[PDB]
Amino acid sequence: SRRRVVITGMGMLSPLGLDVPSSWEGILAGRSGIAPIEHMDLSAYSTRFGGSVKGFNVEEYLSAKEARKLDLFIQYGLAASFQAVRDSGLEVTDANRERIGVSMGSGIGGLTNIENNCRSLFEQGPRRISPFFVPGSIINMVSGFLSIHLGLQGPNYALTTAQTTGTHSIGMAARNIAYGEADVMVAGGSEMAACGLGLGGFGAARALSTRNDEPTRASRPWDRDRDGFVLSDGSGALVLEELEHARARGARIYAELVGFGMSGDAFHMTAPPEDGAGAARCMKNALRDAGLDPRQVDYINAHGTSTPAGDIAEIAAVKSVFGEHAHALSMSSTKSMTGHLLGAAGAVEAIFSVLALRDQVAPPTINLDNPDEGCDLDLVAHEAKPRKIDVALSNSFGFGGTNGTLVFRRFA
Amino acid sequence: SRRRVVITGMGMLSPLGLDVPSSWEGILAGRSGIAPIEHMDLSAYSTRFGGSVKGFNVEEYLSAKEARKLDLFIQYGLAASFQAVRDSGLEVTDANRERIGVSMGSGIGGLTNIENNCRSLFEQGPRRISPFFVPGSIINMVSGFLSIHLGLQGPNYALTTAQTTGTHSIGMAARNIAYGEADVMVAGGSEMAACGLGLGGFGAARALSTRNDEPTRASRPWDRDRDGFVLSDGSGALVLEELEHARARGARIYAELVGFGMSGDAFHMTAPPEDGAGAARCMKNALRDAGLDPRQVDYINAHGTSTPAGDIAEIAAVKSVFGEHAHALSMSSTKSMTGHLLGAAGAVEAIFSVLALRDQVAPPTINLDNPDEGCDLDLVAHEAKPRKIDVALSNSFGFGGTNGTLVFRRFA
Ligand SMILES: CCc1csc(-c2cnc[nH]2)n1
Ligand SMILES: CCc1csc(-c2cnc[nH]2)n1
Repeated sequence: SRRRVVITGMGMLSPLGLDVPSSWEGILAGRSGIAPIEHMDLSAYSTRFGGSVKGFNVEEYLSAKEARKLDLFIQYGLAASFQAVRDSGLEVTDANRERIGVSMGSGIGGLTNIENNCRSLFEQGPRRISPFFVPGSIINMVSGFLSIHLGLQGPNYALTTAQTTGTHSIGMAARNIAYGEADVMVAGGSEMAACGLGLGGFGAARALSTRNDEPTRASRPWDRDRDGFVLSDGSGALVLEELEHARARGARIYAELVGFGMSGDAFHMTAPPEDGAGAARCMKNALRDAGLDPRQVDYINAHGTSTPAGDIAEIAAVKSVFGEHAHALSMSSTKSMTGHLLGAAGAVEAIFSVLALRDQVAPPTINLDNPDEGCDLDLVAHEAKPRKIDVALSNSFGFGGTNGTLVFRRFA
Repeated sequence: SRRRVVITGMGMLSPLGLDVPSSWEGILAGRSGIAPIEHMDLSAYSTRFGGSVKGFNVEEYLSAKEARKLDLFIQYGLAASFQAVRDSGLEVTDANRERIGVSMGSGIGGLTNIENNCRSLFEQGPRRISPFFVPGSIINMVSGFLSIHLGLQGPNYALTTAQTTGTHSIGMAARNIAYGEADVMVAGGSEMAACGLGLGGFGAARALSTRNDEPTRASRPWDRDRDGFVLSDGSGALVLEELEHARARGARIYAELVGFGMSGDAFHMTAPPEDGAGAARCMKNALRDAGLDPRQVDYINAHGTSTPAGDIAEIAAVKSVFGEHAHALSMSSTKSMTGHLLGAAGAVEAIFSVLALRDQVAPPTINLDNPDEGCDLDLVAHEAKPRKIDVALSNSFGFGGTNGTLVFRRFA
């Protein structure tokens, strides 16, 4: 029968920090992680900035010899996973290793490595493709390499659901534990799509902000002057654990994961429906899963991508789900500061939602100077808002009309 | 408790055929689908052959315009999915659309598209990258496009577990139905990695057979002269359905899906452990899940990739799990004919396992001329074997030590 699931460990690389506390400090201070990209020449690109991980040292985690075989998205996913496992205090043993698994996903995976090997193939020939090209690039190898390093013999998989990946990964991992397929899961996502194909491909779709002369103001969810998402890099990982397992070992519990929803829009390959119907169906599924009155929801970490259609669809969905209570909760987009970590967005935002519960504060939506028509909820404009939060919801939406919602609450 | 899950629809593209019955006819005749790769200069490559899908007409499924937006692996996944939904007879309605979902995966995703957009980026710059590059290349777009086309509003996601993808996709879709999150799921996988990057990437790891002179003899699982796997393309999709739902509409039921196992080896990034410990745990997990004794297993569709370490690991795992029953079951590798469809392998091999139950026949392992040291099981060498089959297993083992096992049972 269905078991309860708690969060005992969290790990992160973001444009605001090389771990959770440093990232969260930036979040509560309203700091932007967005800046012109230094790692490549983007003069021919319509977008030349994004949220880079600054000063990442893979030799805090892995030997340089191993690191050279792995795409940055794998290095970032392992860094966050190692932080989360360490933060949990969990000891992996012969007695429990079969009951500990991993589900770390990515939206695009090892695009930098595929681009670099494509350059080798086209300029030199196939004999110059790396022997490590496949295992160092494919999405499942965060889960794979983490399992090999820590000896995790539980369910081992990866999701890829575009901008919903981190949320789906965490929800499905919670279901694994709920249904008894595992007692512990490391789950989240990682992304590093800031290569020519990434910036060029999102640019060709005209999906990205082109505010090159003011990158920190580019990401402006629900602002009338928003012009698309800001592409960002990093990773979030959480240690999910069955409640009685966590209690038995005296784990520190950050919060309980009480609800998960999925729904497909079935609307459009890339565009959300303007009325937010799929996001509303997804939140309702999650609230019913959590056994909640919708009025219990205090804080929503929105998807909040800073796209014209996406941001207004989310307002419509929250009004439709929460009715008059939509005016009482606080909703913010931390993408205002981090940008959009794509497959990692739902993982870092789940962490921010848990910390909103720990610290009783709604992170701000920075840059919300002039809320757009109908964007008249409490969007926590400009500055963090201390408030009562018993229940927090984290939403993600993605290409293919794929929706996820996670519901977290305080654990006493 | 848990609901029962049955297979009511199947669909396929393979190197043997453009649907299930044509593919299955090839399988039972011992036909190879392996041939030198056409319309592609492989002069500089150490492998020049593989399993291509021959004569695929995407305009039976999509307009030319919608097809131009999608990588071949998405086209292939959609073709198998549309076939499987047609084969099931299911009528999607306003009353059931929120209960029908999709989980179609891929191991490597849109390499062909990435390669062609790389060509444009390197030659001409980013402004030649296609606007549909990102949504037309990402792995979750088979689930995305299928849900949009058919109006499916249930759980919408995509697995990517390398060579285990199709097995995990089907198993986790079965869990969605068993635990009441959906009544119907379309599940499986698709792959088209026959680009420079795929043949070059696997070639750089020396993982592929280089038997260019005799492509049809290259895939020879458990044969002492095997020299690695054969890269193949295509897709498999199954309609999974809750039993009472299938019975209420008078569905034709092929078989019941009674068990699903997952395990991680935690051993090596590409190589399985010689003793098959991971595969043994995963099969035992799947049999425990099904409430079946190893003695009840009649037929195993092996992973059987034709790699030195993989094939011998599977013999060891089967001897370990089945003890005095290990010789009584029949175990075959259909990859002897199809080659290795990577993330689609588990999907087309779940279908072949279901048809083994329908037709009471074990498909052959062709090319098994000289079984290797210790390969003395009933590997169905050379010719199909009519026999009693009540319980059939399908195994997949992939990069990162990721394992999956499905258990199917006759339904009457
Ligand atoms: C942690 C496992 C690992 C990292 S890089 C690697 C490897 C490289 N060549 C064989 N194996 N294994
Ligand atoms: C406790 C969180 C944390 C910060 S840095 C870190 C780590 C784990 N392994 C190397 N570094 N864990």
